Amino acid sequence: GLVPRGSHMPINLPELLTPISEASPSGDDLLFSNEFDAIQDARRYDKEADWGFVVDHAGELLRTRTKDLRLAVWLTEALALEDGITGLTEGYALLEGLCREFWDTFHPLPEDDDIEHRLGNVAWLSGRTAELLRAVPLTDGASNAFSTLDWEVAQHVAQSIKRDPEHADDIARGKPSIEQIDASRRVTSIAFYTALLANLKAFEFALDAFEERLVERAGDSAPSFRQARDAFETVYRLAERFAREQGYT
Ligand SMILES: [Ca+2]
Ligand SMILES: [Ca+2]
Repeated sequence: GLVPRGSHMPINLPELLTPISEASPSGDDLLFSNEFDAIQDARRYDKEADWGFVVDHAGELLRTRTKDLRLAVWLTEALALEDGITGLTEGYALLEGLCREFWDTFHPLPEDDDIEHRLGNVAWLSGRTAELLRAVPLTDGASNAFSTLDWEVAQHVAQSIKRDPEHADDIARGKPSIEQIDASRRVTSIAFYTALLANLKAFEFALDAFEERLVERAGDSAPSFRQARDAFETVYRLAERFAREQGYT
């Protein structure tokens, strides 16, 4: 055929969760490989990250050569950065799948039964997921898209300008205003809000499933998702407020 539209090919969870071989379900540990190094380099930023490269390459290794929790965590982050909330959700579905199907074999394998160290990249992902959720756009209008973090910043700016009206120019410079966000929200479609609230609920479902699988598998050594959950609740409450203001039932 001719090249498919869009930036990456469908990630294909069935294929991602198919064992590499019957003899070695998770394949070998590929940390030392050229392909793994290239992924690590692509994600490095102060150098800008190449998130598209990460999606294609981490996905390629997972589908063909190895089941690796580091790669799955990195693919989750890169999908979130490339695709938004739905990418974060697909990543969490993959993580849950790998813990369900490959607990005994996925790389890195445990050393001295240090399950905590084995899951360190997952523990990092909780904090990272809070950042990613707070960057999800709550508007798409007037040549801009504003996040939860943007709303909080705009609130903080309005407060500081009330306290310090002499420096209002410098306080407001290069930061969102409340009026600006409001105007962007006013010309954001209903369709945008349907999908945001649906996409947020599907994220919550994936987070719950992953956490549940981790209590089963890891017990006392399960990473916390408290940061991620606290963020989700802030984002969803704002999302629902903006939708209702815009006429969403
Ligand atoms: Ca790119
Ligand atoms: Ca811990």
